[PDB]
Amino acid sequence: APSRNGMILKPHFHKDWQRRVATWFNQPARKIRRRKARQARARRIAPRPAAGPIRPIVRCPTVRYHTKVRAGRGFSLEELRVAGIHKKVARTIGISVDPRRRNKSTESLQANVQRLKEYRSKLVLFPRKPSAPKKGDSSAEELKLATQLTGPVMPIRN
Amino acid sequence: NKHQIKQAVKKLYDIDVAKVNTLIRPDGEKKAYVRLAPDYDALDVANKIGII
Amino acid sequence: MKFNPFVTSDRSKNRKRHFNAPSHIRRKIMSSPLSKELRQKYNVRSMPIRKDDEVQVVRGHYKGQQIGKVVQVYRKKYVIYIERVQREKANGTTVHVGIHPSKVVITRLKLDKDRKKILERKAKSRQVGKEKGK
Amino acid sequence: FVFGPTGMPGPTPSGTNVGSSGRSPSV
Amino acid sequence: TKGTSSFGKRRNKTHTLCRRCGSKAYHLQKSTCGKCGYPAKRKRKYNWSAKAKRRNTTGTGRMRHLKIVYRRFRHGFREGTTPKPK
Amino acid sequence: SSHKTFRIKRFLAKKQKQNRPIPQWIWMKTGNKIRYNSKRRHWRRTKLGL
Amino acid sequence: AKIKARDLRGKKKEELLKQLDDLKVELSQLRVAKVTGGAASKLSKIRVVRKSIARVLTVINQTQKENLRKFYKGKKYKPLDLRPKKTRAMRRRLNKHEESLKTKKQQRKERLYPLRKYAVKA
RNA sequence: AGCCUUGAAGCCUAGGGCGCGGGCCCGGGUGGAGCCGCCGCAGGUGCAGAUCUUGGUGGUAGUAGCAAAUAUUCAAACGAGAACUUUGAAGGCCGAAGUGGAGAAGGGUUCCAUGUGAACAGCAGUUGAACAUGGGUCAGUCGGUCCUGAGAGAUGGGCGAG
RNA sequence: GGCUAAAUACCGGCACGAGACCGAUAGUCAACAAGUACCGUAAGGGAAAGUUGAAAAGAACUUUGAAGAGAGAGUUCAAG
RNA sequence: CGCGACCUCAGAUCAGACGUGGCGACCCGCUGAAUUUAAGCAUAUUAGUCAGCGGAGGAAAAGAAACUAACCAGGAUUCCCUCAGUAACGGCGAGUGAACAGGGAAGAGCCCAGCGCCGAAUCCCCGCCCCGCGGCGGGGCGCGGGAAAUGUGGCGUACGGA
RNA sequence: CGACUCUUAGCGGUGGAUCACUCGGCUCGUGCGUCGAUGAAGAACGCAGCUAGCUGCGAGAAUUAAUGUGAAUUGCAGGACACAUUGAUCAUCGACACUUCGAACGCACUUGCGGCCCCGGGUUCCUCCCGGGGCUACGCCUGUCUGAGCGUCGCU
Ligand SMILES: [Mg+2]
Ligand SMILES: [Mg+2]
Ligand SMILES: [Mg+2]
Ligand SMILES: [Mg+2]
Ligand SMILES: [Mg+2]
Ligand SMILES: [Mg+2]
Ligand SMILES: [Mg+2]
Ligand SMILES: [Mg+2]
Ligand SMILES: [Mg+2]
Ligand SMILES: [Mg+2]
Ligand SMILES: [Mg+2]
Ligand SMILES: [Mg+2]
Ligand SMILES: [Mg+2]
Ligand SMILES: [Mg+2]
Ligand SMILES: [Mg+2]
Ligand SMILES: [Mg+2]
Ligand SMILES: [Mg+2]
Ligand SMILES: [Mg+2]
Ligand SMILES: [Mg+2]
Ligand SMILES: [Mg+2]
Ligand SMILES: [Mg+2]
Ligand SMILES: [Mg+2]
Ligand SMILES: [Mg+2]
Ligand SMILES: [Mg+2]
Ligand SMILES: [Mg+2]
Ligand SMILES: [Mg+2]
Ligand SMILES: [Mg+2]
Ligand SMILES: [Mg+2]
Ligand SMILES: [Mg+2]
Ligand SMILES: [Mg+2]
Ligand SMILES: [Mg+2]
Ligand SMILES: [Mg+2]
Ligand SMILES: [Mg+2]
Ligand SMILES: [Mg+2]
Ligand SMILES: [Mg+2]
Ligand SMILES: [Mg+2]
Ligand SMILES: [Mg+2]
Ligand SMILES: [Mg+2]
Ligand SMILES: [Mg+2]
Ligand SMILES: [Mg+2]
Ligand SMILES: [Mg+2]
Ligand SMILES: [Mg+2]
Ligand SMILES: [Mg+2]
Ligand SMILES: [Mg+2]
Ligand SMILES: [Mg+2]
Ligand SMILES: [Zn+2]
Repeated sequence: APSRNGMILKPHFHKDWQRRVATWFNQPARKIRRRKARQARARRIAPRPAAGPIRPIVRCPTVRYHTKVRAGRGFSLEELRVAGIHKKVARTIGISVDPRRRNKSTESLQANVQRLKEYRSKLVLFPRKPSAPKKGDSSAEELKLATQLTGPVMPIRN
Repeated sequence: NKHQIKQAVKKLYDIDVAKVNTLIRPDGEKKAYVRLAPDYDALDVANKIGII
Repeated sequence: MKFNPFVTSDRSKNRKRHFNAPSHIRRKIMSSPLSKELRQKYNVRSMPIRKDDEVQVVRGHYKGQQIGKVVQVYRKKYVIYIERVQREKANGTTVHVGIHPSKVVITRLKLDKDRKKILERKAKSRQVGKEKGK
Repeated sequence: FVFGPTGMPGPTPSGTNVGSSGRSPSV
Repeated sequence: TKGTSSFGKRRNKTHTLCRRCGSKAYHLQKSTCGKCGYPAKRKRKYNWSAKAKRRNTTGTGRMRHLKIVYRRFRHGFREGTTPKPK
Repeated sequence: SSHKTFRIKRFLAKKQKQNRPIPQWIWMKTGNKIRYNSKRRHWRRTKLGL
Repeated sequence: AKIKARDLRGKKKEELLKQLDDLKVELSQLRVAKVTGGAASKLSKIRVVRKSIARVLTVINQTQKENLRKFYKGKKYKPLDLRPKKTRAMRRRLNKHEESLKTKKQQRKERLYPLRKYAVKA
């Protein structure tokens, strides 16, 4: 029975909801599991960036958000072809590649090309054969001053 | 069997056997009455093996 | 405090791992201190008590300066029986009164080919800790 | 040498019988 | 007559000891067990008896092969080896 | 009856050998609680199932 | 005399089965002493001889099994007893070579595009 | 810088008191190892009932009762002990559709011997189908085993999410 | 038409650690020879039951009585 | 008539393998209520839930768009916060009820048929040789046997490819 | 005075509350995350010097071998054990072994009937009889072997 004055509130508790209750008592016990496997990964990839492959710069849909800029999934094969990076060798120097992306504009295509140049210039490459340098490979003076970068690589700032 | 018994007293004790009559006790074990050949003397083959 | 996350600070688990301990562990549990005459000789503070050792009781009704031979180690009761610590039953026969190994000090070990290994082990691991400190 | 006693079990009886023979019809 | 009188006629049994589950539930006429459905390949068990399961489960018996598989597991089921001899 | 089977004569034999009292030397043991045998059976009162 | 399993491994199959066929007669004479009534010195020897027979039959089955898995050491099919017995699902896996097998298309991808080791400047 | 084996909790108390009360503090006893005051915190937190739940105990009450089927008596023995056991002598019943002598289903050691007198055998027992010790069921011909009966039940096939 | 780890779930299993939880009518039905004893033809139902003492030192011996039972004596800091 | 192919189909205690049953907290595929709520009740609700059946793994399932969007566009799946008690459904009563975007945990892609190109360039099996030998493989021989042209292997798959 | 009855106290009984203990539960979290025709889970029956239950095990039966440990097990006997030509007891456990029913597998479920092959007694291959071992379930895959067809053909 309703009281004098209040809300007409509909509680969604007409199913056997006590059976499917999900308690978060393992939330602190999984934050440590994720952090542990995040440093087992940041130790498995020794000098490679800890966050992973570099992500592109990406507008958002939906006029609610079409003025912020974001970090996409990969660099469209158009932006890789403009930057001159084979789509099957990009994934081996930590460049993200998804083929699904189109490029309708140009102000963003050139932003991601300038982004690949700014990454393929900061990239310290180690020689495939350790005891013998190669042609497209950073010289031994860098490799000794090559560290593991934390956080996202070339972070995206509005 | 009565055959295995006959042929297993004629190996452990070397005594020819007349007949064998088995029965399973309420305890569970199978008692066996072995009757020796006419010339062989039970009292004197139990004397040997110990029971007397 | 103890920081090892795998050791049990619980009470009932140590009171259960104690009483349901296997015999060879009850041998270590039934250790006993060495007398200060064998301590400055071997550099060893305690030893798992064996059968034929000479011992002297320090706590209880039978505490004194009398030394006795350990007659038997009743490791299931967590007790030992010494030569002349006993009692008279009602009828007259005598029984050995059990003493806990921790309340009794050893004055002459029964050196085997193994109690020598255990002694030189303890002494070794003790000098390694002295060099670890000094 | 202290001898011992003895012990015998038996099913536990449950009281559920109801004859309900009595009838009091009064309409 | 439906009671004490007709309780004497009980002389021929319906069930006997099942050979798969050792329970006295083998219907001699229907030739099947009421406890496990013996002639059927699959052991019968229903969720609507949460308690009848706990009386027949992998822990209730000897586990004469599982209590050793649970021990050979702590070493990846090593085989054909022995400790180094004295 | 007297027309038993083997599986039944054998099960009765087991039920005969389980029907004896605890040995008296067994509650002078150390870790002991068994005062007597409580799993006993009398042929008159309890009827062995079957 | 304490029959240890060490000095049983050099003896021969029939120099073992003669010991077995002597221990079984010592059992039969002890299971007879038990029923006729005998000294505890004899009664307590039953646990000693039942375990001496256990040691003998153990060395017999161990030498026989070693000889068997030597006879089938290099053969292809061997008795299901000598085959390595692990869990059923562990015996129904793929070999380490079938696991370590690669198609010629992936032996070419792995070759033409290896995972390069690198770093980035911060 | 609380109390405690120079005696904690608990319980008992014709002892001294406090508070309107909920309650509390002292003394004596018993007991044998833990316990409390304050400021906050938390709750499965206060019982007279619910034909409440579990356990224990009363009046009823030394009362109802120990009354279906004719019946017991004498002497002796064993024994601490005899209406009830055992022997013998009487008298009686069942009266071959039996209170006799054997089996099926069912029981499962109830069978037999010795001992015991705690519990049980609705009095008693020197006795028992009780208890404790040990024994005991022997097959070519007696049955099972075999065959089919009413009927049950695979394969083939069919159906079926299974 | 097909394959594919990670983030994700886990009142079963093995091995663990903990608690502002309960403390033997509570907490699991089960602290104990518990899915045991017992009931039911079956499907199933299903308990009650922890504590001598530091150590058995668990009362020798005398005595009445057939015995259970007592009266002394002794063990223990204590048989209150 | 016989002979020899091929197709279709049987028989083996033929040589060598494989399945079956258990567990079931979690997971996958189906089957599927009625208590109850609506102050009655029949659609709705309970609920695609309980029961029932089948199948697994240490995770399963899903998964690299026949997608979301309508932007200056995003870009596999799974998970959390939020969207949201919202849009919507509903005797528009009781009640039921998502997704997109956005911030995060994680982060990885690929492979066939087909269309063509290559002397089937491919695969399984037995015998012998040497090794390896306790997850049955490596290399060599066999005018040794088969599978396969009713299509095996290599290149190649929508990001185009030859 | 006496009996009986009521009340209070003392002690004594019936009963086992209270308190104090706790090798048990409940809940949370972590790591792994493994059964089976090479016979699983479960059941049955057996095994101890004295043993009923629990527990352990399977005719090698409260356990064998190996390794670690290094002197006990214990309720009583007895028995090992220079403690080093050698190892009591525990724990570990990788070697060996593991009765009958059970998916349960020769056919049935009484524990009943078989068939085949190879050994040993019987015989002297004479089949008989007895004992021992190995085989003989259903579906299904690859190949082998033997076959069916007025299926499609080719040649005699
Ligand atoms: Mg109101
Ligand atoms: Mg209001
Ligand atoms: Mg019928
Ligand atoms: Mg099932
Ligand atoms: Mg009856
Ligand atoms: Mg390909
Ligand atoms: Mg009062
Ligand atoms: Mg509470
Ligand atoms: Mg009350
Ligand atoms: Mg009267
Ligand atoms: Mg008669
Ligand atoms: Mg008669
Ligand atoms: Mg009689
Ligand atoms: Mg009476
Ligand atoms: Mg005759
Ligand atoms: Mg049918
Ligand atoms: Mg998939
Ligand atoms: Mg903590
Ligand atoms: Mg209780
Ligand atoms: Mg209590
Ligand atoms: Mg309880
Ligand atoms: Mg109680
Ligand atoms: Mg008490
Ligand atoms: Mg006291
Ligand atoms: Mg075959
Ligand atoms: Mg309604
Ligand atoms: Mg209503
Ligand atoms: Mg209604
Ligand atoms: Mg409806
Ligand atoms: Mg369900
Ligand atoms: Mg399955
Ligand atoms: Mg698995
Ligand atoms: Mg998957
Ligand atoms: Mg999405
Ligand atoms: Mg809102
Ligand atoms: Mg719905
Ligand atoms: Mg989204
Ligand atoms: Mg991230
Ligand atoms: Mg092709
Ligand atoms: Mg695609
Ligand atoms: Mg009074
Ligand atoms: Mg036994
Ligand atoms: Mg050994
Ligand atoms: Mg050893
Ligand atoms: Mg039959
Ligand atoms: Zn059954």
